[PDB]
Formats: sequence, C-alpha cells, structure tokens
Amino acid sequence: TDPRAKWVPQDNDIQACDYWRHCSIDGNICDCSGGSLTNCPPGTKLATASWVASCYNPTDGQSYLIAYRDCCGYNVSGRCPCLNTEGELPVYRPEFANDIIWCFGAEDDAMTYHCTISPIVGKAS
Amino acid sequence: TDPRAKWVPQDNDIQACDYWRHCSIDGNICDCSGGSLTNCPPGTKLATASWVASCYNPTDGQSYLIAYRDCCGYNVSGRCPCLNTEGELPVYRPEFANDIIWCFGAEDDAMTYHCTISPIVGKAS
Amino acid sequence: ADDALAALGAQLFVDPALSRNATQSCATCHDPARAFTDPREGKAGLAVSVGDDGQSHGDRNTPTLGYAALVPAFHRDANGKYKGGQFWDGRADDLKQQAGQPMLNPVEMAMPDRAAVAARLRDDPAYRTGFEALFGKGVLDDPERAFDAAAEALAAYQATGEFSPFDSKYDRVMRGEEKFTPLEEFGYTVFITKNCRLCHMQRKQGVAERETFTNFEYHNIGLPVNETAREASGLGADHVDHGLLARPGIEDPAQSGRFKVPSLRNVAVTGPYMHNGVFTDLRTAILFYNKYTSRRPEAKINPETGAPWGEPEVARNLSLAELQSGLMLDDGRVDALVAFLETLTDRRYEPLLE
Amino acid sequence: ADDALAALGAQLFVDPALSRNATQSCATCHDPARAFTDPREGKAGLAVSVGDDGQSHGDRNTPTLGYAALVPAFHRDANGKYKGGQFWDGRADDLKQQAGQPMLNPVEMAMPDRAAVAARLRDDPAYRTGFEALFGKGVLDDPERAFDAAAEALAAYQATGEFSPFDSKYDRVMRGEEKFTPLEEFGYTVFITKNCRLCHMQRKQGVAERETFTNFEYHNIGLPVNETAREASGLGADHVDHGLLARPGIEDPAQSGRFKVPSLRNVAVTGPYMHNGVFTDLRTAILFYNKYTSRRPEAKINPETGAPWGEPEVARNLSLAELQSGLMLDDGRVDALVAFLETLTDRRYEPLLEE
Amino acid sequence: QETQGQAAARAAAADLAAGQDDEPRILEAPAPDARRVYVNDPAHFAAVTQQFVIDGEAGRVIGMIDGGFLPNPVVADDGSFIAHASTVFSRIARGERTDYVEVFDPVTLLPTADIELPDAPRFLVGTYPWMTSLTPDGKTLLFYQFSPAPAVGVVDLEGKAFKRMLDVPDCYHIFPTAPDTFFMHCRDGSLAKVAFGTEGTPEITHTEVFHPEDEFLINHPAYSQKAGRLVWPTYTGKIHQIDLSSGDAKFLPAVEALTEAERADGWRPGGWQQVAYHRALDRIYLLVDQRDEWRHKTASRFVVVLDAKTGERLAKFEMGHEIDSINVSQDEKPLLYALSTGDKTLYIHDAESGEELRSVNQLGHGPQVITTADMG
Amino acid sequence: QETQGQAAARAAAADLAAGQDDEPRILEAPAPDARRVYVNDPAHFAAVTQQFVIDGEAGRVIGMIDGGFLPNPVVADDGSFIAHASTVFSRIARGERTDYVEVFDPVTLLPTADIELPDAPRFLVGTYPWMTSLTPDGKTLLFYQFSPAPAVGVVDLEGKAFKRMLDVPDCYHIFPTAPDTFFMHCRDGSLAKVAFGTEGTPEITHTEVFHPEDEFLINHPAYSQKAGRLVWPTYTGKIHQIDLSSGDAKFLPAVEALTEAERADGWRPGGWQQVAYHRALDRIYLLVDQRDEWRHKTASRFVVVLDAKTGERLAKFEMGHEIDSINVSQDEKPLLYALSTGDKTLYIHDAESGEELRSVNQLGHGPQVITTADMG
Ligand code: HEC
Ligand code: HEC
Ligand code: HEC
Ligand code: HEC
Ligand SMILES: [Ca+2]
Ligand SMILES: [Ca+2]
Ligand code: NA
Ligand code: NA
Ligand code: NA
Ligand code: NA
Repeated sequence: TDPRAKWVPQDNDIQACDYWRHCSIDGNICDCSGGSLTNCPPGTKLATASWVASCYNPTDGQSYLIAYRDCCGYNVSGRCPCLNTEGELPVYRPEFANDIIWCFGAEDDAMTYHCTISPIVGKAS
Repeated sequence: TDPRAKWVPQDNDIQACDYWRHCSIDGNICDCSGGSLTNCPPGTKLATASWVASCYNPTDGQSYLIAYRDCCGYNVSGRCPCLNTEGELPVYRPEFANDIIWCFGAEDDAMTYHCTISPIVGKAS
Repeated sequence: ADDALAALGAQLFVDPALSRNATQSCATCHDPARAFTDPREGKAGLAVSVGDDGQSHGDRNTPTLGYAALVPAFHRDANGKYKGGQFWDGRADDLKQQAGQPMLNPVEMAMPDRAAVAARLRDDPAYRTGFEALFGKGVLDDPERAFDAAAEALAAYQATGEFSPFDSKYDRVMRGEEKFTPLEEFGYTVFITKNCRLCHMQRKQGVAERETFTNFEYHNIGLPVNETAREASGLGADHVDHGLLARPGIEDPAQSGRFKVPSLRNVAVTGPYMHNGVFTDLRTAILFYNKYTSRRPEAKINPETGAPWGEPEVARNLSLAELQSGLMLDDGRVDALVAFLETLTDRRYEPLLE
Repeated sequence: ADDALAALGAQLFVDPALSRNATQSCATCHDPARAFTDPREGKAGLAVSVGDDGQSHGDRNTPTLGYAALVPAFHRDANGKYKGGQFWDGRADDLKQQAGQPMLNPVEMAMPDRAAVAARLRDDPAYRTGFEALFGKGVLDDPERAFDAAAEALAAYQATGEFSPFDSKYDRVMRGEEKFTPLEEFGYTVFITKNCRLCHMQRKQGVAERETFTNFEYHNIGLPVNETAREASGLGADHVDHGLLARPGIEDPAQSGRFKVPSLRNVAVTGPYMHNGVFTDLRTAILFYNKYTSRRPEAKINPETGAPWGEPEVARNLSLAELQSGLMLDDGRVDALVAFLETLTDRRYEPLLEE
Repeated sequence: QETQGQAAARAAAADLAAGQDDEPRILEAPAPDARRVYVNDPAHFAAVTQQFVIDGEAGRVIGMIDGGFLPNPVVADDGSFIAHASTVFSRIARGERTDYVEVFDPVTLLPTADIELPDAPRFLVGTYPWMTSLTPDGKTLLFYQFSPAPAVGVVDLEGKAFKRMLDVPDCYHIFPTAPDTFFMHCRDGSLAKVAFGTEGTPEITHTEVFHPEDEFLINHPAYSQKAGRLVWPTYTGKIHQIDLSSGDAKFLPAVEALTEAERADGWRPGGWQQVAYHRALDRIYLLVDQRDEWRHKTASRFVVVLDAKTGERLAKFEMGHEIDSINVSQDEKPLLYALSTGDKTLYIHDAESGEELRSVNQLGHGPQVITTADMG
Repeated sequence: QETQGQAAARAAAADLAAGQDDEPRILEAPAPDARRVYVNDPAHFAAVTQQFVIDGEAGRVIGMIDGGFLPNPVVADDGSFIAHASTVFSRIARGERTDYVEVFDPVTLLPTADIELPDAPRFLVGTYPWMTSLTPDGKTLLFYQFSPAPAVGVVDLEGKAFKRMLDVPDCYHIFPTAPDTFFMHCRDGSLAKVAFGTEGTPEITHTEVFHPEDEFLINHPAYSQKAGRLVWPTYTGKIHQIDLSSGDAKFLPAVEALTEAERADGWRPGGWQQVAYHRALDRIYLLVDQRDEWRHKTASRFVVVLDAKTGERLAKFEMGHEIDSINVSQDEKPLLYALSTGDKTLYIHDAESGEELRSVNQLGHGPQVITTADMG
C-alpha cells in the first residue's frame, strides 16, 4: 500500500498486485478478464514474445524466471491493473523492460494490449 | 450533493452541475473543455439540432427556454460530466429527450458526443 | 408632430392620385383588409400584382407591410452577413428609401417622374396644408422636396403601432395572458428545435423584445421559378431573379439567389408564399423544407402540383448547412408548425383565418 | 544386471563385428570423442555418414546419442502433436526399437538379417558368457532372441550417465557452482525471451528436472534440400524427405516435412546442423531463423554460400506461428545465443570448443 | 470464503509442486447457461465501449467484447450466439462513420459475422436494449433509425446481409414477435404492429391509445420474447403489461409498483434499466427510491418485487449500494443482478431473499446495461 | 480566487441582464504562448486516448485532441503547430491497423495533415516523449520502430508524406539536433549520432561509452533542443548531461541530484517524467522520494532543483501530491508543472518558491506526459 516500500511477494492470491509471479508485470492480470494465471481470455491472441523477471517465491524460498506474455487484440481490460518493476531495466535492456507492448507474434497481427499472463519458465537467482 | 434530492439551481458557477441553465444537460459542460457556456471548444462541430428545457433562473425568478446544442466529432470530454433531467421526457417526445445524441446538422456529419452548451432562446411563457 | 407626419402618410397611402392613371394607391396592392397584401386575381392568380396600367404584372409577390418597420436599415454585419433593408432583395436601405419606388415604377403605379407626383400633390388643397405644416411653405413646389416628404410621411405611417401591433395569440401567450393549445405549443417546440429557428428568429440567443420571426438575413432556399407568374411578369423565360445580388453595390456572387427572410407574422393570411408566390398553401411552404431532409419519394413532389418541385431558379449559394438538418418533419409536426404559425396572425386578421 | 546389461551394450557399441565387412560399429558414426557424432569426411563433408560398404551415404546427418535417452517414447499427445521417438522422423518408437536398425540397414552396418547377426555374437566367447548370463542359455542360437537382446543391451548402455552426464557449464551454473559470463547470461536471456524457447525447451512452463533443450515435437522449419548430401545419398533429384510423414502409420499430410526438435546439448560440437547437415556453423543455424523475421535483404541469404537459403524441401506445414515472431536477432543477440549454446557443452567436450 | 484468486494461487502452487506442465493458450468461455450475465459499458458516451461476459454463479468475468460508439447488444435466447450493432469512425470520433453488426460465437467470443449497415443508419442514443432486437427464430436483427425519420432496419444474420429499411410512423422501440413482425411504441400512445414481407410497404396496424399524453413511459421497458410479455413502467411506477403472444396486443390489467402512501412520501422508480421480469416466475422487479419527480435517472437503493398477475408486492430489498440497473437470470432460484454505474460494479443478489452473494467490480467507466439469455 | 466558473457565471448573467446577443459558435483557442501546456493521457494502454491543451497561467483547459493507441505527441517549439503519431484499428482494438501522423493548427485544433504510415511501423510502448521527435526546423517528424528491429521512420510534414525507415544499431530514443541528424542511446552505453539523406546508408557514428552496464539510464531523460542539452538521470539520481550544441556529443560532469546522506536514507528518483530542464535558468528539476530501489516508476512527492553547471542544490520542494511527471514552462519565472497520474491532475507551481498556484483536474484516465513549447 505504500507505493514506495520494497515490494513484498505473497503466494496466496493471483488477482493481487503483490502476487509473487507479477513482480515485473505492467498492465493487467489476465485472470481478471477471463484468462487464468497462464492463459489468455477468449477472443484475444496470445503473443509469442516475452519479457522476463526473476521473482522470489515465498512458498518455496526459490526465485523463478517468469517469462510474461501479453494477450492482445482487445482494448485494455481495465480490471486488476498492476505495475511492478522488480529488476525492471530501461527500454535499452528490452528483455527486462516492461513499458513495451509485447504483442509480437500474436495471431492475426493483434497488437493492442489486453492483459498479461505470468507463466514460470525456469529457476535462477 | 444527495443525488435523489430536488435540484437546487445556482447562478454563480457554470462548471458545476447545479448551474441553473444545465437543468436538462446530458453529458459534459463545454466550458470545461475549452468551449464556453454558449460556445463549442475548438475542433468540434456545433449541431443544428437541439433539445429544449424550461429552466428556472434563481437570480430573477424567471424561466428561460434553453435550447441545448451538442458539440460533436470528438470523444466525450470526460470533464465536468453532468446529468440533469428537469422536464426531460422519454424518447418518443424527442424534443424534450436527452439520451439522444443530438448531433444532427453538425458539420462534416459529426455524430460523436463531446460536450453541450447551454444557450437561452426565449422565456418559457 | 411625429403624429401629424404619420397622419399625412395615412392620406397618401390610400390616395390613387399617386398613380399615373389614378387607378391605384399603396393600399390597392397593400390591402389593409389582407395584412397589407394584394387580394386581387391576376394572370398568375395571387402570385404577383397588376399595376396601374391594368396590364403590367410584377415578378415578385407583394409582401405584407405589417412589421416591416422592425427591420433594421440595410447593413453588412461583422460576420459579413447582409441584414435588413426593404424588398425581397433588400435593394432599399429602409422604409423611407423604399416609399418612392412604387410611385415611379412603370409596372406598378407608373408616375413618369417626381415632378408629376408633385403636380398631383399640389392639386389637392389638403396636401398643400398638411405638407406645408410639416416641411414648410413651398415644399410642394419643389418636386425633390415634395417626393422626399411624401416618402417620409409614408415611412412614418408604416412605423405606427397599426402596422406592428404585437397582438397575435403568440404575443398574448408570451405575456402570460393565455396558453397555446397542445398542438400550438408542440408547433412552437418544433419551430425552436428544428431548423426554422436558425433563420426565423430575431436573435441567436437571449430573449427578443419584439420578435418578428426573421433574423433579417438573406438566404437562398432553392425555390423554383413560378412559371405562370414569370410568364405574367413578361420578364422573359430566360430571366433569372438574383435576389440580393440585384441590389446596386452588391457585387459578391455568393448573394445570388438570396432573399430576405420574411417575418412569419401573419404568414397564415398572406398566401401565396415565397418571393414569387409559387405556393398557394402554407402547408406546401413548410413541406418544401422537407425536400432537403426526407428520403421518401413524397418529399420530392410539390403536393399542389403532384410533380417535382422543380430545379432551383438559382442552384448555387443554397443555405445547405441550415437546410440539411438531418431530420424530416413528419405529417404530425407539419400540422403543429401550421398551428403555431397561425398563432402569428394579428388580432384584426384572425377572422381571415377561416 | 542393470550394470551388467549396460556393460554388455558397452561391448556391443564398440564392436565392429556387428557390421557386414566388420569395418563399422555404432561408435564409428557415433564417436564418443565427438559427442557421439561422425567426425568422418564423406562425399558431403560431415553432413551424412558412410556405411560399412565404404560407399553408401545416408540422407540424414548422424545425430548425437547424448541425452537421447531422455526422449520419451513416440506418442501423439492430447493436442494432436506427435512427440518423442528416435530418428529425425520419429520412425523408431524408442532406443530399443531403434538399435537393431543400423545393423540391418544396407546403407549402414549392412548385415543381411538377424540370423547373420546371431552368428557373429555366437563367434565370441565373451558374448556367449555375457548374453547367456543376462538372457539365459542358448539365447544366441535363436536369431530373434539374440537380436532383440543386443538391442536391449545397447539401449541400456545409452541410458547410462556416460551418455547424459549433465556437467555442462549450464548445469554447473544452474547448481550455483559458478556464474555465466555477461555474454552467456544475455544469451540465456535471449533464448528464453525469443522464439527458441517455444521449441527448444522441454516444458511449455514450470521447471524441467533434466532439461535437454527440446520439446521432442516435430516441426518443419522450412530448410532446403542439402544438395550435396542428397546427391551422395543417391535417393534422387525428385526425392522428398517427408520427415515424420515417412513413419509407417503416419498418414496425415500435415506431417509432411516435420522433423524431431533436436536437443541443443553439445550443439557447439556436433556440427553440421539440421537433419541434412545443411549448415556448417552454429551461427548460421541461428541466423536461418531471421529469414522469418528480418526485413533486411541479408536475412534471406545463407552467409555460408552468399546465396538465398533456398526453397524449403517441403514448402508446406511450416511452423510459421512460431517462426514469424515479428522480432529479428541483431548481431549482438546472435553472439549471445552462440555463447549460451556453448555452455550446453558437456564437461568432457569443453576442449573441443576451442576449435 | 476462498476467493477465485486464492483458489487459483493454490492450484498454480500445486501444479508447480507436482511438476505439471500445461500449454499457455486461448481459453474458451464456459458453455452459455442461465447464470451467464452480460454487462455493457456505454462509458458515458465514449467513442469505444466494452461488454463484460460474467458467470454470475462464480461472480467471474469469463470474457469481454469490445464495441464502438453506443453499441446495441443482443443475446440469442437459446445461447447459440451473441451480437451487437456498433459504430466506428475512421479517426476515433471523427471522419467516416461505419455502422455494422457483429455476431459472435459465445464460447470463443470470435466474430462469426460482420455485416455493414449502409448509410450510417443507426440511432445513436444512450443505450436502450429494445432499440435493437433479434427476431425469435434468431435469423433477423432489427435496429431503430431516428434520422431522417423513424424507420427500422432489417438485417439478415443467416445470409449475413443488410436487407432494407422499413418506414414506420412516429414510433419508437422494436419488440419482435415473429420472423416478419414487431411492435413499436408510437407518439400518439398506441403500439404499432409492423408486418413486413420481402417487398412493398410493411403492413402497419395500430392498437387503441393505451396511455394519456402526460403519463410518461420509460426508455427501458422489460420485454420477454419467449413469453411475449412487454412490461412498461411509467415515471410513477405504474406498469403497463402488453401480451403479444397471439401475434396481437392484448392489454393486460395495469398495476402499481409503489403504494399511494409511498407516492406521497416521494417514492418513485429511477435508474436506467429500472425494470426486470422473470418469465417462469411471472414476476417483476423495480428499482425505486425516495427522489424528486425529475431525478428519474439517478440510482436507487431499493428493489421492489411484485407478481405480474396480481401485482401484490412479494419483497422489497435494501440493496446496500447505489443501483442504476437491474435484470434477473431466467432459471429457478434466479439471481437478481444489480449494476451500479457509479461503483462500476455488478452486485449479484439472491433474487429470493435479496441478499448480496458476491460482486464483480471494475466493470469499465459507466456500466449501464445488463443482458441475460432466457434458455429454459 | 474568484474561479473560472464563477467569473463565467457573473458575465453570462450580465449579458442576460443587458440583452447582449452573441452567436453560438466554435471557439478558437488563445494564441499559443509560453504558458500553454499539453498533457497526454495514454490512458493505461486504452485503444483511444486524449490530449488536453491547457493555459497554465489560467489553469484552464483551452482545447483537446483525440488520439488512438499510445500516440506520441510533439509540439513545435515556436508554437506554429502541434502533431502526433497515432494508431487505430478497423474494429476498435482488432482488425486492420492504420498508423498515421496528424498535424493540427494550434488555435483551431483542426487537422491540417493526416499522413498514413505504411506497414504499421510505430513502436507501441508506454509514452516516451523522445520516441517521436521533431527536427528543429519543424519540417520532419522522426518516429522510433522496435520490430522487427530498432529503426527510425522519417515523415516529411511540409510535403505531408512518409519518407523511409532508417536502419539503426541496438539503440533507443531520438534526440534531433539538425534537419537531418539525431542522436540515440545505445545498448553498449554510448550515444549514436545518425545523419540521414533521402537515400543511402545513413551515417551512424557512436560516441564514447559514458556509463557502466550497471548504471541504469531512465526512459524519460529531458532534452532541450534549443540548448542541445540532454539531461539523463540514472536510477540513483546521478545525472548525466551531454551537450549536443556543437552537433557532437560533449560529456559534461555528472552531478548527483541527492546527497550521500539522502542516498544512505533511501532517497532515489522515481515516477514517469522524472526530470525537467529549464533552458534559460540552466536548472534541472528531479522527482525524488524515499523508495526501495525497484519502485522506480512510482510517484514521488519532492522535487529537487539544482544548478546544471555546479550541481548545487537550489531547493527541495515538498510537492504535497503524488507526482509522476514534471516539466516547466520555458519563460522567465517559469511554472513548474507536476502531473499526478493517480490524481488525473496537473498541479501548477511557481518553479521558484515551489508553491502550488493552481491545478487542473479530470485529465483523462492516466495522464502521464506533459509537453511545453520553448518559444523564446
Ligand atoms: C402594384 C402593386 C403595388 C403597389 C401599388 C405598391 N406596392 Fe409595395 N410592394 C409590392 C411588391 C410586388 C413588392 C415586392 C417587390 C420586390 O421585392 O422587388 C412590394 C414591397 C414593398 C415594401 C418592402 C416590404 C418588405 O418586407 O420587403 C414596402 C415598405 C412597400 N412595398 C410599400 C409601398 C408603399 C409605401 C406604396 C405606395 C407608394 C406601395 N408599396 C405600393 C407591390 C405594390
Ligand atoms: C436557411 C434559413 C431558413 C431556414 C432554416 C428556414 N427558413 Fe423559412 N424562409 C427563409 C427565406 C429566406 C424565406 C423566403 C425565401 C424566398 O422567398 O426566397 C423563407 C420563407 C418561409 C415562408 C414563407 C413566408 C412568406 O411570407 O412568404 C414560410 C411559411 C417559412 N419560411 C417557414 C419555415 C419553417 C416552418 C421552417 C422550419 C421547418 C423554415 N421556414 C426554415 C429562410 C429559412
Ligand atoms: C553409418 C553411420 C551409423 C552407424 C554405424 C550407426 N548409426 Fe545411429 N544414426 C545414424 C544416422 C544417419 C541417424 C539419423 C538417421 C535418421 O534419422 O533416419 C542415426 C540415428 C541414431 C539414433 C536416433 C537418435 C535421434 O536423436 O533420433 C540412435 C538411438 C542411434 N543412431 C544409435 C545407434 C546404435 C545403437 C548403433 C549401433 C548398433 C548405431 N546408431 C549405428 C548413423 C549411424
Ligand atoms: C518452431 C520450432 C522451432 C523454433 C522456434 C526454433 N527451433 Fe531450432 N530447431 C527446430 C527444429 C525442428 C530443428 C531441426 C530442423 C531440421 O533439421 O529439420 C531445429 C534445429 C536447431 C539447431 C540445429 C541443432 C542440430 O543438432 O542440428 C540449432 C542450433 C537450433 N535449432 C537453435 C534455435 C535457436 C537459437 C532458436 C531461436 C532463434 C530456435 N532454434 C528456434 C525447431 C525450432
Ligand atoms: Ca405572400
Ligand atoms: Ca549435427
Ligand atoms: Na404559378
Ligand atoms: Na448588384
Ligand atoms: Na551441402
Ligand atoms: Na507414413
């Protein structure tokens, strides 16, 4: 709640901006517009491009790499908006940069931002 | 500010929703997006259609006909939104109906709603 | 004093001595019993009037004199819109400058010159007295002073309360003395919400003190030629009536085909309508504006003829922005407009309404 | 017995007596010193291997046996994707089913039949001892039994640690024993953010216990014919390598031209690359991918030849969804990918990496 | 107690713990059912708008659809498709106007038809559900036109083509009763029955005038196509019921939603969709509060429930929030839906006892319209 | 202290009393001047967005411009025009994409050019002012492209035509210093100077590397084109300054916006447009607050003002609001503008005493970007 305090991950609610895998999310959580933690909502198009963060999982003490993915082709969902920036680097380090609309690769050249999923792709601190 | 209380017109501030001429305004006050009480903001198109209401002026106790006019061809302004319905009738009495986007006659066929001006055209009678 | 002058014009106004063959006065064509218009049947019915020679018909409908005194003198406003003056084409600056012109017009009263007017004026001992009391001794011996004094008298007479009495039902309702019927108020509502108010109201906003249902502006609404009035006028099947542009010193091609927005007061009793009297019925005048808004086949057809209205006499400078309102007047609203317009009739002409 | 079986397979693996003219063992084409690939030069360079007759060349590049034992057996998964199997076209079910095929393949070890293979096994008293201990008495007298037993022993041998040691720098970095250099770290970051991961990672999500950098699926990435290899194989200028569609039982013409995604472990040392060995340098194999994303004219040009990459051998069922990522790899990223792929090299092959 | 987002972190932790792989993919919405609810956000006249698809049982957003300027939604009663008539401009809210109808598959939410409507013929107005209407066979969409005059567009969803405009008299709304027939409500206070073949004028027949010139009927009547019941409230909470089930308008006994004493203490209906009708229960729900006579569009805190036949009041709920729109699901034990434009939140109540079960917030900028399908 | 709306109510009432007529019409905005300020609302990635044109002296909205999906505004320094590069789709957020540039007249706000960009070539990213830029002569607009690779698109505003894409190295942002030249910032920590003709490989020259791989240069540096001063904060408040005025990069001494004590007590820059630069005063303004190292995009409550030459702190203002972006007028006695995304309000401050003078609320959904013209 204090926007400036160190972020504190939890592993008990994915709709919340402090959910551990959203440590470098920018946009909206897909679970809140009919995706799930790792699937896009009906009628949107799943980007193949990704951004990564290393996120601490307070359930098991391990940090995991979250390759975020955008669900594209719809106006922005407006539900569960969140912006975190753990490890987020400026645009010239685009692999860790999250202001970019990462809709590349989405079916039907969809490029509008609807929401982001947070699947794990491996471990590493 | 109790929304279901009878409306209390004032004649001291045109940007507020209790301004006397706004008695059947639906939308936004153009004075807040660069128009004025009776003028449209730059870049919009003034409609030739209007809505009329008889509106009570607390300053002289007199009733004036306000022929509202829409400023059209811009996305809704989002500033000073107001919905008042003094004397407002259902759509089949369209001369007094204010959900209708009264943008007919606007230059360039402009039909999107940006805001509404409140000019006097007569005394009620 | 201002009173005697107007009494002087009252005399001249019904005096046939001011016509060449003494067959006609202002009141012959501006009949007081017809809201100062012309009751008389002619080669084109009531569309145009016959002058003193008994043969020559004009090419424009004789308008009412009621309320003409409220029209400002001709001027170009700061938006570059011409406003006011007299005649359908504003070629007279004001009532005084208008008054002499029928006298000297060969298709109207047909006096050869100011001199002959003056001679006729001096023939009447009542004028020597009336005129000399107002403008001085010898006034009638000088034909320029005599004519100009007659013009002034006529203009002063037209600016009397008698010509503009503001006693129509609509004035009564605005004074809170009576109410409109539901149809009439609907009609008023339709008149102020729809495009009519854009031209037929004195002001754009605020309240008018003496509304006469014109903004005094000039508009080409794209009327056709009145085929029989045009033939009767003898002006030739080639002829184009350029409206405002025919005023001397108007040069701008944008004014061609434009005519002074008539006051709608007494509209109901002063048919036929428009500058050329092309429409006999008031309903037809209202329906004509539907040509620019309705898509229905019926809109393209003049109900009085059953055939298309016809092409505009002047097919450029149409006031489209105003005329193409996006919305048509169903039968119900045409009904109401008619009812509201009938409330614009002066008290004294209410019996005409039947 | 688990030891002894692998131990028997170890003997067979290096035994050229399982080839017609006894010139050739598994180890000949799958050489332990070159991550179980063929260092030998043929009429197509290293693209295809030469069989026991000293003249027949195959039509596919000899793949590493390293980590081949992590590949699941061939199956169709629920999404209708085929997965697993051995061979580049998945036509073997698993290691055991694969192991007897080089033996009877006239273009490889070339034995006439199972009976002839049994006869060779019978000639060695160590095989009579070792096979009879694991499989029972007279196993080598039954051509069917003996041939099945050798395949089994060979398969057990390929499943030992020797084949999949997991001691690459990557593995050492994943165990926290060391760190990547900044270039390697960037490379790993590119691999996982760009489209490589859509095909060269075991899982869609979560963490793999023993990652071998392939999802074991079949994809047509639109590679052209390897003309010199195709000439060597003598299969014909009108031949089409249909990839998976060649597996007996696969009839779906959508599978035409799809090949199994190879593990990238040891990739730095098992060139040339792709199923027909068409690309010599690792960088080139990475750059092929830009033909689908880059709008620069240089992206449609194979840097090894200066000519267009070529028409795909099978110009249908391309994995365009994955391939046309909308983002090309600039030179700094290809540099990082090469550094990262080099971390996938097993510890014993690190010295091969210098050259 | 366990929220959706909690259950989901647990299932995701377990998947991670078990090493369960799963392919990131486009989800299909659950099958349409009785508990699916749609919430349309006209966004206070924004040029672009959103429709939320909600599982009202879970109180879960299961999908969304985007729309242009003041779109009209419709939902096939049998659950087989959704549609809207919508309007876009070439440069946001300026430039060339394109009116069109989209039909959507209701589990993939994919557009299955995009049918351009010639000459920008849509009525642009604060969203009124029965300004655009499906025929009962679902093969035809009818939408209202205001300019240049009242008229009704016939849209063929099966041929996926616009057909023609019908002239109508001075009437509003479209309540379809058959493949080739709809009613509208006229200025004179009659209903008009419109029957169209392929050709000619439609055959138009008027009923008796059924209300006086000074009793005002709201813009949001409840209409149930399957029961043919048109429930039409006036500004005072008086309620007209027209039965269209024979092909023709029988006028039912009129009924009063608030008591005499309640209209003395200034009880009036107010909101947007002030009224809802449950078909198998034959029961009417009305948004009401104490308000001035000209505060008729403001939110209400109270819902009264009455029997369509007797008009006896069955319940009056303190809603607990400022409600602008109501509707109900059409199954047994119905949900009563309560949309606050101001909170942008759909509150989902037990229609029986009225208590709030769950709510769905962040429903856009100014959500106003609830739509449900009558499936049973 | 009499407000806008109050003064306006007094004057309309006097006109009404006087019988004053006036013609309702479309207003012209007042002449562009040093105190006009534009605020762009990317609206949290909504497909359509708004800009507000504000008179910062009055604190009054004087106009608005519509845009599509994350447009890039630019404002000619001399006040002659404004423009943007925008993106729309045929069906709101789906279907065929059209990217385009519009130019607008600064008083009528009408488009005077609408220039299609072929092949949908804009970079869609949270709005970074220096991802689309005007050359100093106002004749060319340069926009950045990220896909397939970093590139810069050249738009002729004079001839109202797209020209070409220029291929660049792995570099970001576009700081124009001449009709045909701009600088970018590269991954390797240098700047790249790009010089372009109508055709040819543009001449691309890197400067010296000016920062280590682990100093992070923010997405919102301040660039004064008339001074050629590029002011570039890192995450720690370390400020890089590059003098581009000779047309080549000269590296100025780095200054520290925060003290060592403040750094030890957790002070760091943060927000969106974190830094401003007043050309005539040669002063830098930085949004700072006490914050964990990875909360660098959060709002800040303090502005430090320092002399660009010496690094001396001139002031530290307590803004009293959650400020995401700042910028200053370029006149004498400049205004300091302080935009709150969370509040949707532009607060207008005396840049000398830091006192808040006035404010303008209701600026869209997530207003983020403040632009001024440098007219003197
Ligand atoms: C022969 C029939 C006839 C007679 C006699 C006649 N008028 Fe007219 N009057 C007309 C016609 C026809 C018009 C319109 C002519 C035109 O617009 O050019 C007209 C127009 C006018 C107008 C302008 C009114 C307006 O709204 O534009 C005034 C004033 C006027 N007449 C006064 C007089 C006076 C005073 C006399 C006696 C000197 C007189 N008229 C004699 C037929 C006549
Ligand atoms: C663009 C301005 C404009 C608009 C809008 C307009 N009018 Fe007119 N009207 C005129 C002008 C000008 C004339 C005289 C035209 C002519 O004769 O050339 C006229 C003439 C008339 C007349 C004939 C009056 C006479 O004395 O001959 C009637 C009746 C009339 N209008 C009614 C209406 C009604 C009712 C509407 C609204 C449905 C309307 N007008 C809309 C400008 C307008
Ligand atoms: C003449 C060279 C040669 C010899 C000897 C040879 N192989 Fe191979 N190996 C190949 C080629 C070529 C392929 C790819 C063939 C294909 O996909 O059709 C292959 C592929 C395989 C594969 C499948 C690996 C994969 O990733 O799909 C396995 C397992 C294998 N070999 C094991 C053996 C064993 C065990 C022996 C000894 C009995 C052996 N090989 C003998 C050349 C040979
Ligand atoms: C859409 C699936 C897919 C994608 C994306 C993909 N690959 Fe591949 N990769 C393949 C397949 C299939 C082959 C074997 C192709 C053939 O031989 O028929 C392969 C082969 C390779 C090889 C040759 C390995 C060998 O043993 O010969 C390298 C190196 C490689 N890929 C690296 C990458 C890199 C780096 C990326 C990201 C730029 C990438 N791949 C993206 C599927 C993919
Ligand atoms: Ca007449
Ligand atoms: Ca190889
Ligand atoms: Na005639
Ligand atoms: Na002239
Ligand atoms: Na070759
Ligand atoms: Na097959």
